Amino acid sequence: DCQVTNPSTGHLFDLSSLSGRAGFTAAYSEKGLVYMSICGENENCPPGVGACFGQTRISVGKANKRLRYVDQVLQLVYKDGSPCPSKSGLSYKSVISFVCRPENRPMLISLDKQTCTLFFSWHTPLACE
Repeated sequence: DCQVTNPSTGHLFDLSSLSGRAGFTAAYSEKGLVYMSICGENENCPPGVGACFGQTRISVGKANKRLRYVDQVLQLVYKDGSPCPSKSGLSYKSVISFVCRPENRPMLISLDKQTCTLFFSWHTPLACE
């Protein structure tokens, strides 16, 4: 269960092929990484957590299957992560954006320290048309 349709074309986008507890990794810092699963928890993270830092297993967002379609982009937003070290009261959240790739792994493109939001991009043919 990982899909969404284009509101004006009826086209159905299905990312179920990327789902699974095994998940993937995104390069974080020098040699560190972030473990993440699509539309579900990751086996390398705490129960119910969809993305986490590899060194600590600390959560950067609880998994969910709420895939949204926004201006040709497919997006997932994992919220309710662990406490933000850069701002009191906030929790980590992860934004995963799928963009069409005419023709491998997600990329952490930005870490907003003021809102503790990790922005990832994933160019895949699964998001085309």
